Amino acid sequence: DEKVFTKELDQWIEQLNECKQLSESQVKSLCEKAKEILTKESNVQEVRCPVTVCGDVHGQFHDLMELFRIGGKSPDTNYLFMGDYVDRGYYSVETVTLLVALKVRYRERITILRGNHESRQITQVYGFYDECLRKYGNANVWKYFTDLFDYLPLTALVDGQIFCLHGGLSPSIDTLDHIRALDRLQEVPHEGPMCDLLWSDPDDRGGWGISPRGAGYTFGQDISETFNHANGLTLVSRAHQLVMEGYNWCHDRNVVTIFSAPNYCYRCGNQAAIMELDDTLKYSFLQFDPAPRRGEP
Amino acid sequence: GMDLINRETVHEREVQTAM
Amino acid sequence: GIRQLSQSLLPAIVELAEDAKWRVRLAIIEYMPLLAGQLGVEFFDEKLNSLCMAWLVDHVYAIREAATSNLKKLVEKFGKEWAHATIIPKVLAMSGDPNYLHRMTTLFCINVLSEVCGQDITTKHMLPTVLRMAGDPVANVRFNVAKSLQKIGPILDNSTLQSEVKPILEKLTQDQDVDVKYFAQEALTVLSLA
Ligand SMILES: [Fe+3]
Ligand SMILES: [Zn+2]
Repeated sequence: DEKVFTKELDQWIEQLNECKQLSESQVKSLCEKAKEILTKESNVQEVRCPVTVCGDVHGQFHDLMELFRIGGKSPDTNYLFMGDYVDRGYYSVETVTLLVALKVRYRERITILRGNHESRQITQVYGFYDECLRKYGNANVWKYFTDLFDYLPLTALVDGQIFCLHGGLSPSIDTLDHIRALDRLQEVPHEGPMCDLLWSDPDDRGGWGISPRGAGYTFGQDISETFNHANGLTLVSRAHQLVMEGYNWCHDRNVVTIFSAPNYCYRCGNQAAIMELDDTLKYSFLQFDPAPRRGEP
Repeated sequence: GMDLINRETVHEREVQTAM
Repeated sequence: GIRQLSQSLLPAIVELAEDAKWRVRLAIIEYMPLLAGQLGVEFFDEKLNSLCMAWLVDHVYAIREAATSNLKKLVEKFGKEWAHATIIPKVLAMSGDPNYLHRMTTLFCINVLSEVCGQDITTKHMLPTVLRMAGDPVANVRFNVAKSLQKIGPILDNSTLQSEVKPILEKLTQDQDVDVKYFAQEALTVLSLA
């Protein structure tokens, strides 16, 4: 029955909150059920207010705990994470497992989008593959999660007015219906719409521009204004770029970047932020600093 | 020293260049 | 005599209670029942009660959480009568807050206050608010109502459970949202109402 598993899943969440990894067998079971839930979700996930929107966390588990202390614990607080859950952090395994665990337990209360690091290629360079091998002794867990990443929605739309995605706009995307037409159940391509949605950046330069990252495109203010008007959007909520103050308005408040990993890579010393969307869809921002690390001056 | 963002952007391009 | 220090203590307490770093605000909250006991009820009502209520609506959840438990410790010292006259009517006012996080805070406050305020105060003043909120447009509030009823249900009289609590919980089981249904079912099972 579902009741027995629900209690089992609850135990996992408590265990994961303590920063204790699940076993390989448990992870496999969790991923399987996650896919069944994610496969039903659209490329543009319809999200209801009120919700709290978060940027990258990059395996900084103890700052994810800080995030919940500031914004409130799931399921009481609705959450919308815009990707980049792994790599560049000592606790990517615990970070991704907890967020996947919460999604399975509270599908309606938490939304997790795909970021550019939710990729087989990227995870093998920036540490998530190494961490899984180190913490389990074999690559199976990495295989499971990377397969799961293929099902994560690319974008979310909040009350039909605020459009949330990791990277940014694309020359190949003019209407949200174009996004709904994409096939996302694949490894992140190096080119095209699904690549741009995860890799693009806003820019001061006008119009489209060459991305210094080697992927995606940079887009100016005129692009954002055209896209918002064409789709009836009030705001593009965005991730994927470090900002020192935690959040950064740009393009005449057509776009806002949110970064939720404080003291990024344990060296940037930046502030983290999360955007709380009221019951009235009115937006608010909470800035927070890294959690005091126990036994680490 | 080196700018924080530029450090990550350059290596991201290298990975994407390697493809 | 601490009464002589009171005039010098208050400016320091106010600044700490309003510090920019939320962890600093957390520290002063942990000493509030200690300070309140030393300074007495009369000083607390005039000077410190406003600070405690301001914490309940703090942006940081951790502060609201800490303030919620602060109410129980204050009531444990000043008694039921002071809580009814001073604390309960103000926390219930938050029920109408347009922000669902703040409205849920009311339910959290009732969860801890019921442990001390007793059966009579819970049934007559706190329970009606919980039942009213069952119709909140936000699902998060509604299944917190289910959880709240589950926790304060044992403190209620049996006649109240069958008359008022049971029909509300049964309605919640019909709610469209999955979470509301689940916790509504759990509340009925734990309370042995269905
Ligand atoms: Fe990214
Ligand atoms: Zn990132």
